[PDB]
Amino acid sequence: MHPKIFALLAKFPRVELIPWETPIQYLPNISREIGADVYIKRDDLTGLGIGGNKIRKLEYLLGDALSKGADVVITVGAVHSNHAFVTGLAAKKLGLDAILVLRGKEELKGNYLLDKIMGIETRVYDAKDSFELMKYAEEIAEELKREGRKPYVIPPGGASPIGTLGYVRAVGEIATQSEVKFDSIVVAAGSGGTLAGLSLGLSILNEDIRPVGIAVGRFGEVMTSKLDNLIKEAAELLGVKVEVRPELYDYSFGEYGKITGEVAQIIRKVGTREGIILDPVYTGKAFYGLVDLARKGELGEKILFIHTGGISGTFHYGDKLLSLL
Amino acid sequence: MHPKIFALLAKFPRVELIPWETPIQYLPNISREIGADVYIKRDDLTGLGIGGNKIRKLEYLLGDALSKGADVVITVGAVHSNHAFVTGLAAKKLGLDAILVLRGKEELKGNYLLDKIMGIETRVYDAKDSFELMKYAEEIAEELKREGRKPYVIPPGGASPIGTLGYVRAVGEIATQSEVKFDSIVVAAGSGGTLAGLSLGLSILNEDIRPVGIAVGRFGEVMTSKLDNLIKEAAELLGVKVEVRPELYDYSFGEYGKITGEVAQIIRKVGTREGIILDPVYTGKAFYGLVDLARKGELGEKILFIHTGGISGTFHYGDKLLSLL
Ligand SMILES: *Cc1c(COP(=O)(O)O)cnc(C)c1O
Ligand SMILES: *Cc1c(COP(=O)(O)O)cnc(C)c1O
Repeated sequence: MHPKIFALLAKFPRVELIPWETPIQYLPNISREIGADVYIKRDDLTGLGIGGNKIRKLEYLLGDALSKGADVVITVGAVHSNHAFVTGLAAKKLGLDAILVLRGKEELKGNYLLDKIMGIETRVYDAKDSFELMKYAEEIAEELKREGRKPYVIPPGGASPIGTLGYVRAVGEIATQSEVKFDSIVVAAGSGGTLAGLSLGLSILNEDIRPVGIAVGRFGEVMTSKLDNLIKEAAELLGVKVEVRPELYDYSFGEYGKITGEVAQIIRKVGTREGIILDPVYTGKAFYGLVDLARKGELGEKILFIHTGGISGTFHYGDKLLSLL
Repeated sequence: MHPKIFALLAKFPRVELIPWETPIQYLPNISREIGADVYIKRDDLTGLGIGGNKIRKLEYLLGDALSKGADVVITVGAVHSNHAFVTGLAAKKLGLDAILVLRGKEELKGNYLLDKIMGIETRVYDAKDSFELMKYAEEIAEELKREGRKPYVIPPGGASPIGTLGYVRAVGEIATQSEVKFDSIVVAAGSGGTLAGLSLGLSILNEDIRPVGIAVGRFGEVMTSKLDNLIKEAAELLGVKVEVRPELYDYSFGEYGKITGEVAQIIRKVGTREGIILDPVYTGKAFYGLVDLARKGELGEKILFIHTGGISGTFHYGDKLLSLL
C-alpha cells in the first residue's frame, strides 16, 4: 500500500470484506499471440460471494451504510446483476437487510438464482433502464422509512463517490505488490465507477500509466459525463486534483447484454489457453477490446488486465454461448 | 513452506498452476453459534477454472502426464464433475488434449455446460458407478493409443498417489502461513484423496492435529480401504512412515448427490452469515458435519475448514435447493 494513497484514504471508514491482496499473473499464451505482455489482476478472487470488483466498492458503500445506522440496503440492476447479488449478500453478512430491485426475465439462473437461494428479497419491475429502476428503489426507500426503518440506497454498479474509493485503494495495492512497469491498465466499463477509481488512483501516484476502459454497453453521453462527474467528485473527497482524461473504447458490440460469437470465442480462448474463465456481459468483451487494441499496437508493451469477475453470467448466458461456438 | 515437507517433495515434478497461497479466514458468526473457533482455508480460490481442491492435485497429475509425454488426458466422473472440468481445462491450457468420460443427465448446466462452452470433448455413458466408467475410459485409452497417440488416465477425483501429494503440499503451506494452533482440520471426503494428503502431511510434521473427513457419499468398504491404501502408497512415494488413523464421519444423508433441506439450509446460512458460497454435493454437507461435530464438542476449540470449491454445483442443483428453502 502506497504511503500516499494510504494517508489519503486514512480518514475514510470501511468494512473490511477482502482480507488479502488479490494476485497478478502473466498470461504466456495470450501474450505470445497478441505480441504484447499481458498480465491479469485477479479481482475475481476477492472472496465474498461470487467475488469481483463490486466487493471493493461495498467495503466503502457498506462502511457508509453502517455509519448512518442503516438497517436496510437497497440497490438495483438487471436480473443477472453481479452488483445486486453481492450487495445483498454483503449486507446480510453485516446484519443488514436488503431489497434488490431488478429487471429482466425471471428465470432461475445466474445471480438471480443465487439471490433466491440465499433468500435475498427480490422485486422485479417492467422497467427498461437501470436508472429507470432508480426511482422504483427510491420508492421502496422513501416509504420503507415509514415502518421506522432507515434505508440506504446504492446507485447502479455502486457508482457512488465513496464507492469509487474502492479502486483508488486497488491502485495502491497494485503499486506495492507488482514489480512490473505497466503501460496501461485495461478494465471493463459498465458504470465507469471502477475505471474512475483506477484513473484517480494513477493520477494520485502521478503514474504515466494509461487507464483504459472498455465500454460494454451504451457508450457515452450522460455516461461519458457521469464518468468525469464521478472522477472529480471522489477526487474532491480525497481533497486532490485530477489529471485529465481516462481513455474509453467501445466494444459493446451494439448493446449491453448482446452476446456474440466473437465474445463467445474469447471466453473459450482465454479459458483453454490460460485456464481463466471470463464472462459474456463484461470481462469477455473487455478482454476482446484488449486483444484488439493490443494487436493494433495501441496499448503498449506491458498491459495489466483487471479481472472483475462475473462468472455467474457464464452459467446464466451459457447456452447462448454454446449456440455460437 | 515447511523445510521438511519442502525437502520431501523436492524431487517430485509438478506443473505450477496455483501461483500463490490461498487465504485463511476466521468465521465470526458461525463461530459464535457453534461455540468453537472455526477458520476456513480458501482452496475455492486456487484460481484455475472454477478453482477448488482438484487444482492442487492436477499440478502433480499433469506434471506426471507431461513427464510421460502424454498427448491426451482422460478422466471420469458424474456430469456435474468438478474434477472432470478442471482436468480438461488444465490439460488444454498445457497444450494437451482431453476426453471427459461422464455419466448422468445430459442437461446444459453446471460443469457440464462449462465443459461444452470450453469445447472439452465429452463422452457420456449409461454407467452407474464412477469406477464403472473407469473401464470405459480404459477403453478410449487402451485403443486411442492406436492412432499413435499416448493417453494418460486419471482416477476418479484425481485419487492417484502422486495426485495426493497435492495436499501434502497444502499442509506445508498451511503450516507456514497460519498463526493458529489448530485442533482439527475438517474436509469433505469424496475419493478420500484430499483427506489422505492432509493426513500424511500432518503425520509428516508430527502435528497432534486431527484430520477429519466428512464422507459425502458411499461411506466405506472398498472406500475406507482405498483411503488407507492411498495414504500408504503416497507415503511410500515420500519414503516416509504413516501415523495410523484419519477420522471419518458420514454426512452423506443417505447417498452421494442426495440434496436435503438441511444441506440447503447450511448453504444459505454460511452464505448470508460469512459471505461464503458452499455447494450441495460436497462442502455444504461437509460443513454441516462440521457444525454437528463441533456443537457436540467433538472437534475441539480451533477448527480449520478446507473450502474445496464446487460453486458449479450450486448453479447446477440450484432449483432443487430453492424448492427446499
Ligand atoms: C459490475 C461489473 C463491471 C463494471 O464495473 P463498473 O464499476 O460499473 O465499470 C465489470 N465487470 C464485472 C464482472 C462486473 O460485475
Ligand atoms: C472433488 C471434490 C471434493 C472431494 O475430494 P476428494 O479428494 O475426492 O476427497 C470435495 N469438495 C469439492 C468441491 C470437490 O470438487
